[PDB]
Amino acid sequence: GSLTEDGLSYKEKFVVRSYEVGSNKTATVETIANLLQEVGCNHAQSVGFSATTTTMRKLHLIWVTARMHIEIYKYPAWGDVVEIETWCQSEGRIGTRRDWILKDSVTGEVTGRATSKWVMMNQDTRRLQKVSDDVRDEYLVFCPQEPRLAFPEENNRSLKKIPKLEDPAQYSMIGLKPRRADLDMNQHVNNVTYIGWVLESIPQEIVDTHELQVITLDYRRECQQDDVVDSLTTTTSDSQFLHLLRLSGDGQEINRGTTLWRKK
Amino acid sequence: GSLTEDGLSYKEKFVVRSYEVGSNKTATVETIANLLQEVGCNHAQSVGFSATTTTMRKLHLIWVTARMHIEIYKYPAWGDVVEIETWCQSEGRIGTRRDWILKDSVTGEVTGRATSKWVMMNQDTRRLQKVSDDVRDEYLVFCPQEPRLAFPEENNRSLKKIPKLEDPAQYSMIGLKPRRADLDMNQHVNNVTYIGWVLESIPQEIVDTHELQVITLDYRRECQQDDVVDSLTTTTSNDSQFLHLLRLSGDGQEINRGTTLWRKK
Ligand SMILES: Cc1c([C@@H](C)NS(C)(=O)=O)cnn1C
Ligand SMILES: Cc1c([C@@H](C)NS(C)(=O)=O)cnn1C
Repeated sequence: GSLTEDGLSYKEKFVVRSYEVGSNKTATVETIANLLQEVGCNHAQSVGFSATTTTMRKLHLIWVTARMHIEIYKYPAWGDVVEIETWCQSEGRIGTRRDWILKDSVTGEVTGRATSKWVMMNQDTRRLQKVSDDVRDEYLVFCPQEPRLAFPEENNRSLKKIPKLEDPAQYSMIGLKPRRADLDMNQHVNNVTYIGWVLESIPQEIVDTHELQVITLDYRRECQQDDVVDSLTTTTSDSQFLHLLRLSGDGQEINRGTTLWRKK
Repeated sequence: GSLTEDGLSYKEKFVVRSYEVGSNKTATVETIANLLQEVGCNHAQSVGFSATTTTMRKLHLIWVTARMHIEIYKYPAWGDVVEIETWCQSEGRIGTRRDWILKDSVTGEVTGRATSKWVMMNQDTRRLQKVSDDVRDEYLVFCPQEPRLAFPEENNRSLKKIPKLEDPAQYSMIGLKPRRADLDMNQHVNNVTYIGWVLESIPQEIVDTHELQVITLDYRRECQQDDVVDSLTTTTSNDSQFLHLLRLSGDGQEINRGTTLWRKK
């Protein structure tokens, strides 16, 4: 991969692997989400990050995902080459945004798009905060200054408010636990695992007859390595579902989300 | 990736990804196992498969792993390029063997090696069978004829018989269940998930202070999508060795047995 000519975005090509695909021989949404993370990490490395900035390391601050929104038009098949372009933008004092565009390397057409909202947090107390001027200055140099949105449309699915699922849920998958492969290099549960857990409560018949077109996920709290999660789903409708991940015991919310599925 | 000059082996280079590494910023054994399977799949595709032969498709037969043996000297770091060479060999009527050699692309040194034993099975009845001459002639043209072993040593760990762990186990991890990401393109549990489940019963302090050097796994039965597994471990030993057992949480039916060897960091 490499930064583009202006140095304000990053591109990388990936060849879809045999273990990365599902029953239709196309990449799962989790493989797509892993690739978005990888191109994001490669972009941060290319522009000098060790994405904590110098000031963030001094004030013990980290970026945490608040929301992830993905829309897939075509899932790349096993052996296909997908090109992903990524960029970040400052959202004033609120936080930052990272966007992605997925393209078929052979045809050049857009096969998917994603957007994510990140907020600042003290890594020890876990308390959220706004973005200060000193931190905004050291990352503005890597962002386009004029707006560049993967989801430009005025009133699109990426900015919709998600309600809290009420008991009883129509479907559920209980007792979900992360294993070591679900952890990142800092021993935290990878954000992609939560996408997997959300999908676990969708019945197999829907998965077998539909393709996931849109997924919006809100992140409220982290699941620790010794935590146990319940995944809850209710049909709200194409089929649309409302989702909720909560701790098995006290019922503490960890995530909420929505999915939109198209008939094959 | 590509077949080598003689067309009897296959090589592929991989750049280690951010999500593929553990706490030390080096590839986990599961990432290594996934890469071994990807290079194996790319080798089968390059020589005309889609590794079911023409006669195998006619007799409804498939290759199934009986044993996997991996030895790692150095785990590649995040961003490093690892080159993996793979080849297959006929083992007469018993089955076939697939071997791998892992190398650091920059230094050229061997950083790991793996070997695996595969047996023929009827896809529907699940009954094992020997390799017929007709099937053997369809894949011998893709194998070196003279022996080529990743583990040549006359008394090596890859061919050791593994005993069955006796209750009570020293350590355990109960109620393990596969999710959709643990399934392959045919909706079967991926073989690499079993490596993960075996490792789950190793205490975190051993993982934090040791590096996994050798893993040998015997595959006895498949875990179905609605099955629940218990992972059991007992220390058998600067080096720590463990005996492992995966069994169904209910009836206690054996699915895998294995051994691991760990070295102090
Ligand atoms: C605290 C937290 C969040 C924030 C952004 N969600 S919240 C509480 O603001 O709704 C995301 N992950 N974690 C661990
Ligand atoms: C049935 C099976 C085996 C065989 C080789 N083990 S066995 C029958 O010899 O105990 C390996 N994986 N699976 C699913």
